[PDB]
Amino acid sequence: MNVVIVRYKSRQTRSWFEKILMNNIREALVTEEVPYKEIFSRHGRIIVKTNSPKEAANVLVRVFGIVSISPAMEVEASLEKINRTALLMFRKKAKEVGKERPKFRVTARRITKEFPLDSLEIQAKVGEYILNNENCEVDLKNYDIEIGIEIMQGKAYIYTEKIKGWGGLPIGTEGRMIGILHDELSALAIFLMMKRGVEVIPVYIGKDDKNLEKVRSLWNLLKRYSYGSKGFLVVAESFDRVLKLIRDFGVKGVIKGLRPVSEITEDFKMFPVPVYYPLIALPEEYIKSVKERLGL
Amino acid sequence: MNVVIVRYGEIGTKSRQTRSWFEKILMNNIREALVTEEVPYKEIFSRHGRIIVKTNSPKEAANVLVRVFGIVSISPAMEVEASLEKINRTALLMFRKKAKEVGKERPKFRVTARRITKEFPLDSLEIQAKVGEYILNNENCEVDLKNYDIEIGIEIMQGKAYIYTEKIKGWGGLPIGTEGRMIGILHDELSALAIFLMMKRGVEVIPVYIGKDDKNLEKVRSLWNLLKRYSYGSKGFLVVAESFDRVLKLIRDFGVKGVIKGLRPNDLNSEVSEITEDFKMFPVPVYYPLIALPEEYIKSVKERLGL
Repeated sequence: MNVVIVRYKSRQTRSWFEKILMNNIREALVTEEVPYKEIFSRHGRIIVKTNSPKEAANVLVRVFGIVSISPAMEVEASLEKINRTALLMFRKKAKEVGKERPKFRVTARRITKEFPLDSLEIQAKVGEYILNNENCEVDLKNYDIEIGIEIMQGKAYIYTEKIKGWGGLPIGTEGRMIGILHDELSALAIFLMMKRGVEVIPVYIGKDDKNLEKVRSLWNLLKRYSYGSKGFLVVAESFDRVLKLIRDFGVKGVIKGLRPVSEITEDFKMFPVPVYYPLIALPEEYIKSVKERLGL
Repeated sequence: MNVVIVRYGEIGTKSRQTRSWFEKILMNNIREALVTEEVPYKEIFSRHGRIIVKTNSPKEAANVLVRVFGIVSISPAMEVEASLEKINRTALLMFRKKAKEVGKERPKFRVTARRITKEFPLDSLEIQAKVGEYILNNENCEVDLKNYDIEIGIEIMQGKAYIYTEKIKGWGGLPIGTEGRMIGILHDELSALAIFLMMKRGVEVIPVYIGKDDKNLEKVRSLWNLLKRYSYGSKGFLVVAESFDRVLKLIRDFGVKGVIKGLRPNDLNSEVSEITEDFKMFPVPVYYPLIALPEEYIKSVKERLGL
């Protein structure tokens, strides 16, 4: 394989959404030591050219704004090369499935329409080619292998995996806020807001540093979902430092881990910007599903 | 005198901030202004809709504060215990000082009183009548509510009376910082005026020069030096960006919510391509004060600035 296909309402225009998302993808790969040659957005998708597609994919699953990810092989769009590459990918996957006669299907999509054959014809010819070289059978309902094919600007992208991303919005597309971090709950609140496209500056309040080591541990976990932001924990010894942080970095909101009025009234007055409580405002079922996927 | 009365807030005006934050931000800018100009002062506080600056250099403080946005009017004043006796004698003392400056045998005057808090026994009109009678009995003068050479102002708040004869008009607008932060592309007099107009609307502006260390930069630094005298509350440092990538970096790093340009209708084509292009090159909204704000208003600003 040589690339990773990245598939993705926002207050950002389409072009800025893509530029910010590509920025975050770039920062994630650099931070996690995954090599890549290029990153570009064309015809609604982002292509990351890299010789470490599997490693890249694993990382990109944590980048908000991404719906699905597909490690893949990019080849010249010719029936000959598409057939050979599709068979090569099928055999690698078949080896992993471990069945003598795996069920499969082919799914092709012409992003751009210059290729002379339509999706149906591509799927039929590729299926016939595979059927002539491996013991297997076509099954459109239940299959062990799915050969996906996307053709765009004279290139064919062939894959067998469609990894689900976290969805949400790209970090930085919905502004910048500070997140008051002190426990697992406040940490979850920060995660839920980053998924909403908010760049968060985590802050630990207080001179007393007994709970600081524990907090740094929490941030180290959250950091893996913060690509695009500086991701530096700010320790504020007193409140004047928090207000200064808000002013100096153009913060537009404050996130707290309050869970389900008095504190809310007091919060409203002590902060010069709106305070958000994700654990209270968002649907319980949604939060539940997020916790479940995070294994909490 | 021993204080400066700072008045703010005006009907029909909208501030995204609550009154409390509006006042804290304004006091912050007032402190920055006085400290920058090295004007001594003892205290600065906000009470009952007014900001009081306790200082033995009231005239000097007042002249600096004229350049602080969000201020409607400024009055150097004498603070005294709120007793009719003290109010009368201080009012006469200040009236005489002003009358000497006016230089007329029989100046026209009026008294304007306000009970900010309501503990004083006499209402505003009673105070005006009594103080006016005191002055009329001790000086050759005449009451005239429409045209007057002298106005004796009296504000009573929490047992203290603030007496003044001067009421300096501020620039109005909103305190710098109450309406967010934006970068202002500075390159000429027009863009400088554009920035001035936005700061007046309470926007903290980071001036940015897109270019190299040339002669136009020297010209820009001098433009910024003039604008700086109206930017108390912001960092107020000119940023030189060698390329557009540095501008985007600045926007991201400082959490800028908008970009200000000095574009005029006279610089656009029927397709306003520069506007549509601007919309695409910047990740945040771009504002054009010289196009969006009324013509007569802009002229008034230029007139007051002597441009």
